[PDB]
Amino acid sequence: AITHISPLGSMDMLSQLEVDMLKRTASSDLYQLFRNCSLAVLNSGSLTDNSKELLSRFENFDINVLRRERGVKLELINPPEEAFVDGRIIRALQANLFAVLRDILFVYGQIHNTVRFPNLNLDNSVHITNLVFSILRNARALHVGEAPNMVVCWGGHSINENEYLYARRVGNQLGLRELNICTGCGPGAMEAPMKGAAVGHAQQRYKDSRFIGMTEPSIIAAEPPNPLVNELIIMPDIEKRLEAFVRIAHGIIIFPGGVGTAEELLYLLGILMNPANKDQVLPLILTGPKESADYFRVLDEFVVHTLGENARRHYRIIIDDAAEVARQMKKSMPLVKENRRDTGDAYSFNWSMRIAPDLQMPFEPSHENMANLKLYPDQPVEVLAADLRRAFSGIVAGNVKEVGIRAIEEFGPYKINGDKEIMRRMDDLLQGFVAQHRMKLPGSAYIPCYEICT
Amino acid sequence: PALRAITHISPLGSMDMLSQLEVDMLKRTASSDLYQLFRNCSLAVLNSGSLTDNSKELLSRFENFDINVLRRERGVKLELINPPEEAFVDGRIIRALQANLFAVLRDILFVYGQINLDNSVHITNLVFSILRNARALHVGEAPNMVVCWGGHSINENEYLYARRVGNQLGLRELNICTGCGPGAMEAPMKGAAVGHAQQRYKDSRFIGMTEPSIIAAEPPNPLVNELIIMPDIEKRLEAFVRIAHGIIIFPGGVGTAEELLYLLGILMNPANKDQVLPLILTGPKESADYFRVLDEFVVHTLGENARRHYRIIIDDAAEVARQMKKSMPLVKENRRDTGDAYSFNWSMRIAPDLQMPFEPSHENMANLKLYPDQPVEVLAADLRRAFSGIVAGNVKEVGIRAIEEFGPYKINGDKEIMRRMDDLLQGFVAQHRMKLPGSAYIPCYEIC
Amino acid sequence: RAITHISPLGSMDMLSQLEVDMLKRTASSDLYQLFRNCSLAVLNSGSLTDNSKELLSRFENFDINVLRRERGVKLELINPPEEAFVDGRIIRALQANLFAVLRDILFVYGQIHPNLNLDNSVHITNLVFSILRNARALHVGEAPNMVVCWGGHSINENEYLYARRVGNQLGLRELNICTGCGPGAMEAPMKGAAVGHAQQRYKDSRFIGMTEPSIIAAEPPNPLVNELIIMPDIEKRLEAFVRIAHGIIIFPGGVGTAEELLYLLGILMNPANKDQVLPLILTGPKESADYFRVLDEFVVHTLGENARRHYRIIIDDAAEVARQMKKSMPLVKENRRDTGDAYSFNWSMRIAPDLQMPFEPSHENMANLKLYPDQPVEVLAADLRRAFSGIVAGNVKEVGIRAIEEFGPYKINGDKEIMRRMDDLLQGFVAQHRMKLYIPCYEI
Amino acid sequence: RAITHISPLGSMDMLSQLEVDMLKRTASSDLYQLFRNCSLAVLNSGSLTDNSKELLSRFENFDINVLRRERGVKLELINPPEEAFVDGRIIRALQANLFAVLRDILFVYGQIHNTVRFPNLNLDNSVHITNLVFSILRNARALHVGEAPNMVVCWGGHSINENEYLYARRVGNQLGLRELNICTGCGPGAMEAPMKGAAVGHAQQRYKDSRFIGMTEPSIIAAEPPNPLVNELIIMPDIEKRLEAFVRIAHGIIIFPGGVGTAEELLYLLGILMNPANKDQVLPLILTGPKESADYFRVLDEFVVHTLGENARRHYRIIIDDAAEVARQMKKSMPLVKENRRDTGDAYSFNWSMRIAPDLQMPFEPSHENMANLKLYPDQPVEVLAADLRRAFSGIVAGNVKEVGIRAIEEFGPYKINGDKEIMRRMDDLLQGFVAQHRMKLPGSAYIPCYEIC
Ligand SMILES: Nc1nc2c(ncn2[C@@H]2O[C@H](COP(=O)(O)OP(=O)(O)OP(=O)(O)O)[C@@H](OP(=O)(O)OP(=O)(O)O)[C@H]2O)c(=O)[nH]1
Ligand SMILES: Nc1nc2c(ncn2[C@@H]2O[C@H](COP(=O)(O)OP(=O)(O)OP(=O)(O)O)[C@@H](OP(=O)(O)OP(=O)(O)O)[C@H]2O)c(=O)[nH]1
Ligand SMILES: Nc1nc2c(ncn2[C@@H]2O[C@H](COP(=O)(O)OP(=O)(O)OP(=O)(O)O)[C@@H](OP(=O)(O)OP(=O)(O)O)[C@H]2O)c(=O)[nH]1
Ligand SMILES: O=P(O)(O)OC[C@H]1O[C@H](O)[C@H](O)[C@@H]1O
Ligand SMILES: Nc1nc2[nH]cnc2c(=O)[nH]1
Ligand SMILES: Nc1nc2[nH]cnc2c(=O)[nH]1
Ligand SMILES: Nc1nc2[nH]cnc2c(=O)[nH]1
Repeated sequence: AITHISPLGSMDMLSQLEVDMLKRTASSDLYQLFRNCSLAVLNSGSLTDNSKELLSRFENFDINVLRRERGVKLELINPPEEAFVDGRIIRALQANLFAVLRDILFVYGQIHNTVRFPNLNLDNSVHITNLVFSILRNARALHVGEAPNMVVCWGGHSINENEYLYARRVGNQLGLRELNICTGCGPGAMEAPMKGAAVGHAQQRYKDSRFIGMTEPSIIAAEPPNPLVNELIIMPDIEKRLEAFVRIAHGIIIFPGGVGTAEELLYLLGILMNPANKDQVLPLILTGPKESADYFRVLDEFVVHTLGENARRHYRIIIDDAAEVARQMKKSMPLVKENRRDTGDAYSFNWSMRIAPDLQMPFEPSHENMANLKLYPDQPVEVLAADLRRAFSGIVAGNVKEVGIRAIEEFGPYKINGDKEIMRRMDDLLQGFVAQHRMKLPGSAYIPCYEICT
Repeated sequence: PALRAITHISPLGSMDMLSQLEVDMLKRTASSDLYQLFRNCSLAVLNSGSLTDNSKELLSRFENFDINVLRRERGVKLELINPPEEAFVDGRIIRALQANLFAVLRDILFVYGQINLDNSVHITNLVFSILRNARALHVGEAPNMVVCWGGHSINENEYLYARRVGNQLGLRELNICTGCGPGAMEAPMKGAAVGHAQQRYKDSRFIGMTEPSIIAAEPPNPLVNELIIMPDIEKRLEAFVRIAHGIIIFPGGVGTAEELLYLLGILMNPANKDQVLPLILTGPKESADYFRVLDEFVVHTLGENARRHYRIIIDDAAEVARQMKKSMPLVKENRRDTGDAYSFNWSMRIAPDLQMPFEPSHENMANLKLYPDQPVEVLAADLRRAFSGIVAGNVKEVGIRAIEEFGPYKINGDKEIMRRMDDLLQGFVAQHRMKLPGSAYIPCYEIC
Repeated sequence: RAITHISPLGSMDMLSQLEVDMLKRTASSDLYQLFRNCSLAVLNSGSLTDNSKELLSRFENFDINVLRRERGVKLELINPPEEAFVDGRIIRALQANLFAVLRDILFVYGQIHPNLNLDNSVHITNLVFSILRNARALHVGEAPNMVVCWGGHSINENEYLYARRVGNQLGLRELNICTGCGPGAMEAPMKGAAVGHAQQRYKDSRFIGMTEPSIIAAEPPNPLVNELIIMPDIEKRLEAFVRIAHGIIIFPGGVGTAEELLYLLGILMNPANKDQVLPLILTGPKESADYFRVLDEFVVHTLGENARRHYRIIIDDAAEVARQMKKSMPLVKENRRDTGDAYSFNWSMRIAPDLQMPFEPSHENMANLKLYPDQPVEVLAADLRRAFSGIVAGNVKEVGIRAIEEFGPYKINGDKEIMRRMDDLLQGFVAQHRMKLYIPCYEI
Repeated sequence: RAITHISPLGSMDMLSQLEVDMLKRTASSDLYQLFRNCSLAVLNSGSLTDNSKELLSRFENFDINVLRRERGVKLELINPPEEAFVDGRIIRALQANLFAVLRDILFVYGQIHNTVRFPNLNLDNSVHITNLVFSILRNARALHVGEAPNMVVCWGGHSINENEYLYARRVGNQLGLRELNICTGCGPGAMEAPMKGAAVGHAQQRYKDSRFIGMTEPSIIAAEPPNPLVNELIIMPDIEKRLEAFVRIAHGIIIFPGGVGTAEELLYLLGILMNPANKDQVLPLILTGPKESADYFRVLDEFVVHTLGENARRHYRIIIDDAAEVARQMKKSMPLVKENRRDTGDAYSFNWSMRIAPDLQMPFEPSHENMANLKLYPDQPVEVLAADLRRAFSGIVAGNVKEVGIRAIEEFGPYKINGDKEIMRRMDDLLQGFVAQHRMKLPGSAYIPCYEIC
């Protein structure tokens, strides 16, 4: 079974040298990744328990890039049947298919292994930001003149029915207020709010739904985007994905997501508490069903007792009140618009927010690096927030990730230079997630895997 | 003036360019004795989407609701006093409810305010004029409207199946028209919504076609984006059949049986021997018996020739939709061949028997000629009335009062048809199709 | 001989069988000649001939039938003018006007002649609205921007150019144009406004041509009009003009312009309309100064310096004309917001019944007019205009000339000074060569 | 106020911060005079001044600044012509052309010169030129995806009489009545009349997608304001790329009388249409004018037939004084163009498969040694002789009428052309016939032919 797909929504106006480039990249060591992402996209919304095994059902699927005088076509070999309706590919899959071609072959292929974009220095913090903007602009995701209304939703890939219901309700309440949704693109909390918002949009006869799925190559290669997504963007790596979330967001909503939730909040506080960002407007709301109350309590307790009472100027917790979450998002859009007008910033992309270069770069949780963290109350709060994220991420990896356990077994616990008040707060928070089964440790009791010294 | 929740709504989707004489009429009608009907239909619309069971959720909880027509130089506004709170988002009415509110004003107040309705030519002209008034007949649109009939009370198995058919229909960019109620009248619209989104189809038309005795006690489902209320069931049925390019029938009760008999009554009329109107009866695998029974009852009373006009498809949602889509070019060509319009099937002949409004009085119920010696169309017309009266006696204020004053309808006829019809209804009652869950149904008919 | 079939465009595209039956019978009636002549005139739009009568005279073998096809209507054209077709396809502009004739001549005009009382003032106004609504000419929500332009159908190159400049300046400000739809001043503002729209990337050009069955049956609409509306008589056309306008610009138009100005002043000086916002500007090139001065001198002296509350004269300043119009649009929007009125159709303007009715200058009608400075000012104007139709007809129109020669002078009953101003005006127009013949047909 | 700020319209509205910095930098370079003069020519569009060089001198105190904002760019105009403004606001059409000037003068120059450090040594320069031309058109948003062919290119004199002007306008009206769009060199004269008529015809057909493309180059527009009908201004980097762009976006070409340059124009097209690689291409070419041009075209027709062969008439058609027929032929050709692009899989909006010889993308300096290395012999491949005859014409003419040419002829003598005698005779008969039609005017009164066989 072989079918030729023409472009839709992207990759529809290429030069002959660009197509030449695309064909070369498709024949590179990148093919496997390109093929797995394109397979992921074609399996979107195919109901399945385990998605890793679903893709392992189409091992005879392949994809070639076809050259034509006018540009590019896609050749699908043994594609999933469910992606076709009386022989024609379903339009939504077709557009996501060409977003994968765009972001994996055209962008990622000129970045991975060697940077071929002329004069791009990926070690340069301004270049990075301009790249993230170029990717989003290339994806046609930044509209000229559009008044702000994009709400980014973060939260667990794997969540229970209560949480999925509540998140769906928030999205429905955002939908009834004509707000748009951007998420990480996968299942769980990344899907429920879009599903809700789609119902809301229909009720308000709102015809410009933007459901933005912002992912990255390692993830989309194994996880089909959820079926609500109608604007797929694959950023080159997780640091750039996070910067993209921040810069397109007009508001951020965090649902529960395990330990990662606290890492996300610390990243945001590290940005939002930088004195350079004291005049930015970016509403941040943490919200769950009534059963997540103690989950957000320990989190909020850890933030205040390490970063201070001022931390609460920047985030607000709301338990089981979907309508009030959306109501507050909706009310803040006009303030975000004024804030953008105030600095002459763009409505669709927040240029003026300062994201420190360390927040753009990866962090290796080695014993050396773990050691260099200055976890002391006398540090600038935005630096301490940042270092706290690094340390929390390292302690948890040392418990749950095999590359982290490997480091601990080989070299013993991490040596942490920190105030023991701060480090106690951390053990409370870690203990909290273990007790609440939000953190599931291999084996039994919670392992410190760290020690407070030099 | 007591403390009350108040809002003014401007016209949306209709009633936005009125003359001052027209507005004057609206205000007069709105204060006439039609007010209760107008007020109950407006309340039902404002309860679209809530999950409680109707009647007990309607007038009961909103006794303090009222609605006034407001006059302005430019036109009309609606004033809502104590409307249901969930109809509003931060104080502003949800747009789909708003459009439905003004369809109610258009069809209850404006369409009556201007209303020989005994002449078949005038009935059809009236049905056309209402449809056109509602902006429901698109000039140029190629055929793609599918009418779906089915039970208001169905199980999850049946609901999910009809959703699947709906999705398969929306994946083929077909539009849906239903009776606008819950159950099988909602599930295919839910599915088609998902399919239209998957295809980036931007012209979803979800037509909800009801009538005032029904809408007054059954809110429209939340998918309906084009509410139309015809003046009676007869005109509801004629509208359904004039705008359909294909019809799909899911398992239902008497309302769906009334629609089937009505339809066979038109399709077996020799005057329509050359009409193209694909008709598919479908359900999940668990409904194989339902359709066995229903097909036997049709063949017994109307003859094996009835099967020229429908096809039963059990548990195959993709194949139902594929056949519907495959027929749209045949419908277009048939319209071209007979000089007809694409949006409104003028060629179909609907006999007076099936057009003349039927009052479900005990007198008229006892007088139906349900005997095997009538011509096929005639018998179909009379079975249509028999089911129509059972609907009224179950769900309508006129018929419910008629039952609680004179007892159950007595239906007589050929004992062989009567047995078939008695067992069919015991199936509907057994299968929980007569009424929604909560309290055992009490038959308003007595078959002898 | 040469036969083509035309599908509907912009109207009459969604008809009931009863309606199509009706159209076919009406086309078969003694109406058919008017229906045929208006259709022929539409099809001759934008032709390059000097006489409209000699042009429409060479199409003797042209005819038109109403067909039923696909349950709607098609127009059968027999021997139509070839200039109306491109490679066999009718030009869309002409096509839409053609079905506008069908709409307003056969479907409206044919059918008015149920509970409709054409003598009832409120019915008249609701009819005009209905005809406009039916022509899809009243947009919901649309911010005011429609400027009505009045002026002579026959004007010199200098007046045409000026009116084109006013049109350009109006279009550069994104204002739309409604004229009586013929040539001359009814055409130049539209020509100019289209150029200005283009420079502003303005895409929603509305050029409404509002006419009446006797006019268009002999005068092809100009090629700029893109919304043709045929009102049933001159009185309903005048009301239509007033009710859709957001401002009005009057160009030179001979002595008719005096009737025009009196009509509007009869409406604007009516105390009932004291809070109405309707900018009125009179304007022409430098050569029109004397003409507008004598006009202004007649108005102030018969109706008082108060009449100047309701108009402004601007000589040879196109930008300033359009500038004022543009600046008024928000005041009109606010005025409608405040009375709860429609933006597209001014319901609250009071038009006195007598102004919705015709007037035959019979000596008896002439003599019932009360031309006294004692009359209410709104009434004196309505009668002053009526006395103008008569005196001028009884100087230039044969039926009125023969009436003065075969029945006496019109023998009016008016103040001496009122009448004297009238001769001043007519003598002024006669002396300026604006009105070409002066015999005062009155008596006092 | 004497100073006003303009926001982007129609282009230049979604810029990165690195792009804006590069714009500000280019604007401060020795490009500024060129950028300023083009911006001023644009604001003067539609001025009723005879000499458009005198008109651009009365603005000695005009200047323009590129303004940086967080979100993008604005233009700062200093003493702009007041006619470009309505009640203080720039007329939208001038505003869009103003940012087309910024796009093609500053940004396209800047995108040039941001190349790779390791360029592909196997890439023909001709392939780059063609792909660059495409890139410029794509960047101007000038190539629509999926649009059916309907672009007619019109060439002809910038200075023409009443009678020629009205004819070109009727041709335009007839084109528009058939819903064809117009592209010209955007000056006045025959470059304006066809758009004027086309607009009228568009209004009569309720065609609301008018595309009036003016394709120019920075030397022309710096001196000559664009005509007021143009609604898509494109400025190609030089005259050769402007010629290639004309050929590549055209679906048909109409040539009006234009003095003796018209002969150059026709030889350019013949050099392409008669190339053997283009034998299957579909590109209707029509020469047309009023009755009074029949001799002008009969002269051109005889030179082509007698130097390139009667077969040259397989590629153009002459039509005198039938405007409806011209338009009728083009309209009928449009579906043949569509089918031709569909057959090859070429783009509807850009003709990639047409072969344009590399010599035709390169400029020609009419030096004596260059004039001598032209091989004007009939045993030359026809497409090459067409090209060399074209180089020969520009040189001989420039020698007879252009200052720098007449001066070089006086210093180093007459041009020493090696070529067949009959050919040079046919060339002479053309130049004579033009001067004798007064279609060609040479300093003095005696046409003294400035060449000499060898
Ligand atoms: N900051 C910002 N402005 C944007 C954006 N998109 C459009 N705009 C508009 O660009 C205009 C900027 O205002 P200007 O008057 O030209 O100049 P400034 O106010 O000094 O701002 P600036 O120096 O450029 O940063 C406003 O329109 P108006 O002038 O018509 O006033 P309105 O807002 O009512 O629509 C903005 O609405 C955007 O993405 N970011
Ligand atoms: N007078 C008038 N109003 C019109 C017209 N078309 C729409 N409208 C709108 O009708 C709406 C009335 O809504 P309300 O504000 O709730 O009522 P009121 O303002 O008190 O006036 P009303 O009682 O109806 O006479 C206004 O919209 P918004 O409230 O959202 O205000 P906007 O869009 O301007 O921002 C008007 O703008 C029209 O042709 N004439
Ligand atoms: N050559 C060309 N085609 C274009 C262009 N823009 C859109 N198309 C369409 O892209 C599709 C490609 O052709 P295919 O259907 O895939 O069949 P092929 O003959 O094999 O073309 P190919 O070999 O790939 O070049 C066609 O649409 P459909 O498949 O839907 O058929 P339709 O438009 O008729 O409804 C073309 O009409 C263009 O600029 N140039
Ligand atoms: O009587 P039932 O068949 O159970 O359901 C009633 C509805 O069934 C049909 O679709 C009609 O639309 C009815 O409103
Ligand atoms: N990169 C990233 N993906 C997510 N998915 C859900 N939540 C998040 C988040 O906070 N960051
Ligand atoms: N009814 C009417 N028609 C006109 N046509 C041109 N001018 C006018 C005018 O002033 N009134
Ligand atoms: N580049 C270019 N511009 C023109 N303007 C008019 N004619 C021409 C032509 O033949 N080539």
